[PDB]
Amino acid sequence: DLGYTGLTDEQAQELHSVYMSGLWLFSAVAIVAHLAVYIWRPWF
Amino acid sequence: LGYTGLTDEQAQELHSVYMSGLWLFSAVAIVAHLAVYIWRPWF
Amino acid sequence: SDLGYTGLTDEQAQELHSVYMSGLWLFSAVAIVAHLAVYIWRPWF
Amino acid sequence: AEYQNIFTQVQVRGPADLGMTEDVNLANRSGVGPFSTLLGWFGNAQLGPIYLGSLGVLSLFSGLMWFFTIGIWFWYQAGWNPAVFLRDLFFFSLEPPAPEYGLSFAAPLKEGGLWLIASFFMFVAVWSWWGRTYLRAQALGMGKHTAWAFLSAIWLWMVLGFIRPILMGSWSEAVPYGIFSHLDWTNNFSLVHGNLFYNPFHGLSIAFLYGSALLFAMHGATILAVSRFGGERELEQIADRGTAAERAALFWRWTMGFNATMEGIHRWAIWMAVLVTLTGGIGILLSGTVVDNWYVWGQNHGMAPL
Amino acid sequence: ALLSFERKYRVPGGTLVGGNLFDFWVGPFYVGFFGVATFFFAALGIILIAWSAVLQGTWNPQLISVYPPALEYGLGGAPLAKGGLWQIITICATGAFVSWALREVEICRKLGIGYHIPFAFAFAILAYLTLVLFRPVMMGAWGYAFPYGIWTHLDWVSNTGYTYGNFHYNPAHMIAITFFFTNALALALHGALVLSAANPEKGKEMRTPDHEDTFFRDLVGYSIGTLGIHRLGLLLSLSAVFFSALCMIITGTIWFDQWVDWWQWWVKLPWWANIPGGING
Amino acid sequence: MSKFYKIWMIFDPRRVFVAQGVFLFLLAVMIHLILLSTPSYNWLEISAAKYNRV
Amino acid sequence: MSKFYKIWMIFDPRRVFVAQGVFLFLLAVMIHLILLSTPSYNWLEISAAKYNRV
Amino acid sequence: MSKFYKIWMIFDPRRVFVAQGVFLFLLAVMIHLILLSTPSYNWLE
Amino acid sequence: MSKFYKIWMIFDPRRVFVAQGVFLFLLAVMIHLILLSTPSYNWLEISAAKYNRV
Amino acid sequence: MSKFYKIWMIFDPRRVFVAQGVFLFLLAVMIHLILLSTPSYNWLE
Amino acid sequence: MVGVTAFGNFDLASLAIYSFWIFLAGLIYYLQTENMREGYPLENEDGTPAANQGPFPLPKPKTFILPHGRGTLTVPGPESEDRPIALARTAVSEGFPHAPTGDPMKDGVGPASWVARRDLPELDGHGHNKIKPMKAAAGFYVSAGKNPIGLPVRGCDLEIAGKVVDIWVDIPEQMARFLEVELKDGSTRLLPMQMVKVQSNRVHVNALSSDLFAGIPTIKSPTEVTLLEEDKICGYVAGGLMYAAPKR
Amino acid sequence: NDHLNTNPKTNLRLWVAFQMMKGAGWAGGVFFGTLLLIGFFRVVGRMLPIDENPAPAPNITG
Amino acid sequence: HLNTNPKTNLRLWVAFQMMKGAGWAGGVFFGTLLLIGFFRVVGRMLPIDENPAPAPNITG
Amino acid sequence: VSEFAFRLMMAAVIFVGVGIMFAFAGGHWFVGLVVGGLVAAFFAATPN
Ligand code: BCL
Ligand SMILES: CC[C@H]1c2cc3[nH]c4c(c3C)C(=O)[C@H](C(=O)OC)c4c3nc(cc4[nH]c(cc(n2)[C@@H]1C)c(C(C)=O)c4C)[C@@H](C)[C@@H]3CCC(=O)OC/C=C(\C)CCC[C@H](C)CCC[C@H](C)CCCC(C)C
Ligand SMILES: COC(C)(C)C/C=C/C(C)=C/C=C/C(C)=C/C=C/C(C)=C/C=C/C=C(C)/C=C/C=C(\C)CC/C=C(\C)CCC=C(C)C
Ligand SMILES: COC(C)(C)C/C=C/C(C)=C/C=C/C(C)=C/C=C/C(C)=C/C=C/C=C(C)/C=C/C=C(\C)CC/C=C(\C)CCC=C(C)C
Ligand SMILES: COC(C)(C)C/C=C/C(C)=C/C=C/C(C)=C/C=C/C(C)=C/C=C/C=C(C)/C=C/C=C(\C)CC/C=C(\C)CCC=C(C)C
Ligand SMILES: COC(C)(C)C/C=C/C(C)=C/C=C/C(C)=C/C=C/C(C)=C/C=C/C=C(C)/C=C/C=C(\C)CC/C=C(\C)CCC=C(C)C
Ligand SMILES: COC(C)(C)C/C=C/C(C)=C/C=C/C(C)=C/C=C/C(C)=C/C=C/C=C(C)/C=C/C=C(\C)CC/C=C(\C)CCC=C(C)C
Ligand SMILES: COC(C)(C)C/C=C/C(C)=C/C=C/C(C)=C/C=C/C(C)=C/C=C\C=C(C)\C=C\C=C(/C)CC/C=C(\C)CCC=C(C)C
Ligand SMILES: CCCCCCCCCCCCO[C@@H]1O[C@H](CO)[C@@H](O[C@H]2O[C@H](CO)[C@@H](O)[C@H](O)[C@H]2O)[C@H](O)[C@H]1O
Ligand SMILES: CCCCCCCCCCCCO[C@@H]1O[C@H](CO)[C@@H](O[C@H]2O[C@H](CO)[C@@H](O)[C@H](O)[C@H]2O)[C@H](O)[C@H]1O
Ligand SMILES: [Fe+3]
Repeated sequence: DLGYTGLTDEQAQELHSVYMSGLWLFSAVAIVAHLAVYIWRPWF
Repeated sequence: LGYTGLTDEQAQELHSVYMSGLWLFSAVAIVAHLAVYIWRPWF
Repeated sequence: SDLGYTGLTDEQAQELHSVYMSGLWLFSAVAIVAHLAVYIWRPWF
Repeated sequence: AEYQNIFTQVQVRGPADLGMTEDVNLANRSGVGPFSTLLGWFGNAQLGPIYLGSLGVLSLFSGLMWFFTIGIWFWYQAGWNPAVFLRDLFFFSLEPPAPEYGLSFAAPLKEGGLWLIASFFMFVAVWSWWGRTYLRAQALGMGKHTAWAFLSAIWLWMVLGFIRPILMGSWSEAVPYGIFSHLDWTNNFSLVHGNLFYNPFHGLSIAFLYGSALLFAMHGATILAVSRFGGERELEQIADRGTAAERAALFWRWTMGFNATMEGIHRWAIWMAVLVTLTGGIGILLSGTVVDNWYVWGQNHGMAPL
Repeated sequence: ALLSFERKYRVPGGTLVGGNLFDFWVGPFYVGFFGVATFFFAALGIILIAWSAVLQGTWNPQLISVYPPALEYGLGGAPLAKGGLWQIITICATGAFVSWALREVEICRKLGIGYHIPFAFAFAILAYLTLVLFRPVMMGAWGYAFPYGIWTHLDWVSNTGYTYGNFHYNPAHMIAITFFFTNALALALHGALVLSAANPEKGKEMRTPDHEDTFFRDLVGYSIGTLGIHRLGLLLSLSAVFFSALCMIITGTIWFDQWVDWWQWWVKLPWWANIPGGING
Repeated sequence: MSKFYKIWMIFDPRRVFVAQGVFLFLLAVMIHLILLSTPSYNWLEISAAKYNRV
Repeated sequence: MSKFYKIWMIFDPRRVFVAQGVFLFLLAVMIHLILLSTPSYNWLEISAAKYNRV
Repeated sequence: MSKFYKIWMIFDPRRVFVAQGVFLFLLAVMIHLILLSTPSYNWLE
Repeated sequence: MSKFYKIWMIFDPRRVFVAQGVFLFLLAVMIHLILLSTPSYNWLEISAAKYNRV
Repeated sequence: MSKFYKIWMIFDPRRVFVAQGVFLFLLAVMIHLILLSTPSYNWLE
Repeated sequence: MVGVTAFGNFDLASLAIYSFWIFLAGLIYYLQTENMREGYPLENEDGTPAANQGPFPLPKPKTFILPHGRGTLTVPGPESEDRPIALARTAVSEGFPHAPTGDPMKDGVGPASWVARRDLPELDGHGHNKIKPMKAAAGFYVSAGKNPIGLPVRGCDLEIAGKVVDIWVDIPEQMARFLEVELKDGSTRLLPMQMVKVQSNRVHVNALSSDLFAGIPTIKSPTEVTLLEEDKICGYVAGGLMYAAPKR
Repeated sequence: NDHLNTNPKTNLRLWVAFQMMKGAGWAGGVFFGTLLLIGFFRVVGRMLPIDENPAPAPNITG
Repeated sequence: HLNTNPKTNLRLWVAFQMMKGAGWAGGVFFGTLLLIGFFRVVGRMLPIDENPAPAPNITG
Repeated sequence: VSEFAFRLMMAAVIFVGVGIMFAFAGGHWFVGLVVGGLVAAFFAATPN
């Protein structure tokens, strides 16, 4: 479509899927650390 | 019309996705604000 | 160049101004609602 | 490495340049002196000629008398001992007369009259030198910009030594002719008038001194950064704008949002430099004569908590 | 809008970070990665200064101050109201200055010019860090830094300068002041000389670098040359800032007493230490 | 009133939109700060007092 | 509001997106620090005093 | 929402990933310093 | 009076418009600030006095 | 250390790296907890 | 002490400070207007004048009289980049880079840009060529430092491109401006000395690769160089920092 | 592992992680260099007669 | 389709395998820690600690 | 490393050494400093 970066739709889809997989993994790791710290010493 | 070299269909799609992000962001903020207000209301 | 230093036409200017007025009025209405909510909450007069 | 053009890596020497002559009186001109390789690693290694007109010789004679008078008084303070003279050289002072004499010339020679004599010498020397700079600009048909830029510092000097003592009614206010004596005069001036930091014109003078340092760092760095395009030749870049002038303009256009020209940056430079002494002279003039406590004044004008 | 000659220079390249993500111009400004960083830091610093103003209870621009933490916090954190806002604004200011310098590096690369300007700016940045990072840490307390107020930071200057007597006797201070004063003199002379050459007496021909060389040889018997004068200006400013940061890195870390007593070492030289007569004899 | 669209015959809409956005945000911030500076309207401590959160 | 997509007929998305991102993150840090400055909403100190950690 | 992949159709990912990496590391360092400055969280005693 | 339009024959409309806009905003802010500084017109403090919020 | 490369003639790296990562992480956790257990290093008070 | 206030706290010091505020506003206006004598009025990226021109009006024209009948230069005035600028805008909107259409090092755009200066030599105060080669100058010699004649010249790819033959010096300045370099084909190219690292055994050039010294613009005369040629040479040499980069 | 691999998805994940690692590693390098610089200044202050000749507060606490 | 050079991809593959091993080990450890925390949460929520049971074992 | 750079580092180190030596031998730090500065300047000014 716009093609400001020379990326086809399917290439963008594949890269975005990989990026969001890593994002969810990182978010889950942070959530687990947050719950562990909250149990150890809550901030609320 | 004129500058930015965009079409009405491209602009419509771009605004639609931007509004999707806008409402997702606004909703997450709203839920955060309600949780905080339950925790320590400011009014 | 009073016929447009910016090169716009009287047709494009009409539509742009209409949409800008729409946005300005939406913003102003939101501000009015917020002003009245705060005024109920703690009036300044 | 990458060359930065801070030192000349190759020196070249040729015929002695005796300079031009628009309306110059060739008679007073000197002859070319030696050549300094060490100093040529940074700039023109040639020395001389030196023009010696009528205001020039007047200035030389009066300055010789002023410096020599201070030197003789310093020797007197030394007990004529060369070892003391080289030991207490900084601590010497040709002080002004004490306040009970006021503005009177009836002060003993050992008690400030010698200071009056040396001050007359330096006054005459500096004013004749200003006339000298103006006349040397006149002979070559150039603008008198250096004369007025000098007049700014001359006015600060006159306020410190002449105008303010007259207004205060005593020569005791003026600056002594010593190394640490005038440093102490500065610190004591600040303490007496209550934190000269709160003098608005002292603040302005510092703003323009900091601005002179900032502006010369900026201009020197800019010209050296475009010296690869012949940026040094500023006059020709004014007459015939090259890629150096355009790149220098665009750097600051893209950095700051606005820029100078190859000519107007020097207008900025001269004004930034002369405002230092202009505002400084105004501030010193107001001190004591109008405001005796600058911190209380600041309190009354914002600038400080009540 | 662009200058009449700008378009041939507005080409891609030279960016250290990104390369097309942040390669554009907002108005005249070149926005890069570091342009974004410096805008964020500067906007945060300004907003936090205003916020600290409302916490202070003043809206006088000349009365707003943001003080660092007290000497009791040492080199640690602090509540926002006590000294924390000052620490955050110091973070923002350091980030903004560094991002500004790196954005200048990008602009230099895009224009194919030397990197003298960002280097000369790094000198000022390191003087600032000497005042807010190096000296406090070498002293052990963030309260030895200056507040962010127009007139209160002069109070910091005065109190520090009098903690050691008359600061005029610091010798690094002396050389820094001589450099500053001669730099101002050099700037005045350079501006005046170039303006005099470019603007002749009246309605006559423009002068030449030989003409200005001639003027300054007829004035003081010397001329440093148009490359030499810019070298000298850059050197004078940078060395003034260097010896400024030097006079404030040895003060309160190496010398602790009144600086005037320093000059005693010369007058007590054994050969003439005990001669009668003179100021100190 | 009904012919103010002519304003876009004088000023580039991009320049004016950026200028107006900056001005509006700064004005909103300054009014919020004016209100938050006065103890009468500092809503944080108002709520802290009304709930004994001191 | 149905024709607000025309805002993309004025501004190239690339500059607007970065401007908005900087603006929003600036505002977020701004408000978080505002709250962390007042004693009423400094959640760190609230949790410290509630659980008697000093 | 399922069109968020188009953010990569405007911004070059090769640079956005580096930007995110530096951003996240800076933000983590920030929150760690905020906690360390807190008396109730200064785990380095 | 009825021939005041010819001012636009001697002044560029764009620069005059921006100058008068910034002038008007500065004057408005200055007057609001003068009023806010004066206690008899600080409407915030007046409202606080009316409703005994201190 | 020259000849140690022959170790990859013996064991498949695609599994050895996973096994070694597990080992080193668990060693890290053991050391962390051991320092926690002693009262002079427990950083989680 | 005249500490008397006319009104409020307005004493003589207040009069002085407000007078200086007024004077500083006037001086900043004057300084900014004096700096709008080049590159104005502002133009759109297509070359037409832009809608906005800034709050500062353009100043009145001023005329410089060049010393040797070169003509009267009036600034400000009409301006035009009278050369074929070969760039294509990457975006329809303003404020985006213009990509080079071709070889930028040869088209003279970007960091390789050059200005159409006067195609006449640079005249000193004596009416002679300001810069001339070492031979053309009478009596000029390497007074100190390394003598960079006959030394190999090593490009950024670490391959020799030629040998230094002569130095072009400045008559009223006595400064070493240019190095003359001979390539494999026996022709001479000029190098600004600000771009060369004159070592003990070689004269390194980080700007240009070895297979670019022949791409340096040449000179119509072997003894006189005009401002146009100097600008072209300098622009080409400095463009290699960005464009000759991929070849080390 | 080098000649057979598993899938281009692994190469894409590795490339994205490599880019983010580059960013975070530049941030880490600059941060750790600042920490080293401040540590050097502090340790030089340790071995100096400071803390035996302390100076008073140069500005009020505020 | 653009990627990087194979040599850096080898370091990337090795680090990815090691990070996968460390990640699974961390997932196990943190699952156990979260389970311990959940039992701690339900224990604190319960009326326990108003009825501290005595020590079933000697100090040892 | 240019000839001048090597000469400069050598000048600095020789200045430090002879300054220490003449400070101990000469009875004061000033004599050592003056001798070191003088010799180092005379060394660094002279080329190779
Ligand atoms: C404790 C002391 C006070 C203080 C007391 C004063 C006093 C008193 C004065 C200043 C003045 C100034 N102060 Mg203060 N100042 C303080 C703290 C500072 C700080 C700081 C960071 O703390 C800074 C940056 C400054 C900076 C400044 C300058 C901006 C300004 C000096 C201008 C100048 O260059 O004159 C230098 C140039 C001249 C004096 C004129 C020289 C030119 C003439 C023509 C000389 C002729 C030369 C002769 C013919 C031959 C020369 C001899 C040969 C070379 C041998 N001050 C503190 C608060 N300050 C001066 C001023 O004007 O401010 C209002 C001034 O009088
Ligand atoms: C804009 C403000 C700044 C400024 C500007 C400024 N100064 C200036 C000028 C300008 C524009 C000049 O045009 C003028 C000048 O000539 O500069 C080179 C000058 C000048 N500023 C000077 C100094 C100076 N400027 C200072 C400051 C400043 N000047 C400000 C920072 C200071 C400080 C900080 O204190 C000083 C010390 C001089 C170099 C010069 C003015 C010289 C002058 O008037 O000389 C008169 C002579 C005497 C009173 C004593 C002469 C002593 C000699 C030893 C006499 C004997 C000579 C001997 C016989 C020679 C033999 C030669 C033969 C062997 C060939
Ligand atoms: C000063 O302010 C305080 C701290 C007081 C309070 C305010 C805090 C605020 C406002 C903080 C703002 C935080 C924000 C906005 C955080 C945003 C975080 C985001 C969006 C993070 C996104 C992360 C995305 C990631 C990490 C994606 C990673 C994806 C990959 C690395 C892909 C490759 C990896 C794969 C597929 C699997 C794993 C394999 C390897 C080799 C890593
Ligand atoms: C001190 O004063 C305080 C702070 C206390 C009070 C002051 C408050 C003020 C002045 C607050 C101001 C608040 C404002 C103006 C907030 C505005 C918030 C907005 C506008 C937020 C917008 C969020 C938008 C988001 C999160 C957008 C998401 C958009 C996307 C993900 C774009 C999607 C586009 C893609 C993926 C590519 C499109 C490409 C094609 C080809 C379709
Ligand atoms: C100390 O004194 C204080 C501060 C206390 C009191 C002083 C207060 C003062 C002086 C206040 C001044 C206030 C003023 C003058 C406020 C003016 C506010 C305005 C005019 C706000 C306007 C907002 C307009 C908005 C938000 C409009 C948005 C419009 C859109 C988003 C629509 C976009 C339009 C498009 C896309 C046009 C379509 C174009 C084409 C070609 C189809
Ligand atoms: C400290 O000392 C104090 C202040 C206490 C006492 C000192 C007081 C002093 C010194 C006061 C000095 C007062 C003076 C000198 C006042 C001078 C006032 C003047 C000369 C006022 C002139 C005003 C002229 C005005 C307002 C004209 C306005 C014109 C228009 C509105 C029409 C616009 C022009 C048009 C449309 C022409 C365009 C037509 C064409 C065909 C281009
Ligand atoms: C309660 O009792 C206490 C603890 C108090 C005291 C009693 C302690 C006792 C009972 C201690 C017993 C100690 C013993 C028996 C220790 C034995 C230690 C040994 C044998 C250690 C051996 C270490 C050998 C190593 C680490 C060898 C490494 C070799 C390699 C990595 C070879 C590399 C192989 C490659 C590269 C591939 C080979 C393939 C080709 C084609 C070359
Ligand atoms: C071996 O040594 C010999 C004897 C050969 C020569 C050595 C001489 C030496 C060592 C001289 C040392 C000189 C020094 C250190 C001078 C220091 C001068 C300083 C620091 C001056 C600082 C400020 C001076 C000022 C501001 C003077 C201003 C003077 C005026 C503005 C003119 C004053 C005019 C007055 C008072 C009225 C004149 C008019 C009549 C009718 C008397
Ligand atoms: C800045 C450039 C433009 C300058 C303004 C143009 C006019 C030039 C002359 C104006 C001088 C008068 O300016 C005005 O002076 C009076 C004198 O009491 C000041 O006085 C006011 O503030 C001071 C200081 O807080 C109070 O102590 C005082 O009670 C109050 O009257 C005003 O704050 C100032 O605005
Ligand atoms: C970098 C160049 C300068 C180097 C400076 C380095 C710091 C000082 C180094 C020398 C330190 C020791 O140097 C020596 O110290 C003794 C201290 O009693 C001093 O010597 C002094 O007392 C000693 C006895 O102790 C007497 O014999 C001697 O007559 C007297 O001058 C001198 O200072 C110096 O002779
Ligand atoms: Fe210059």
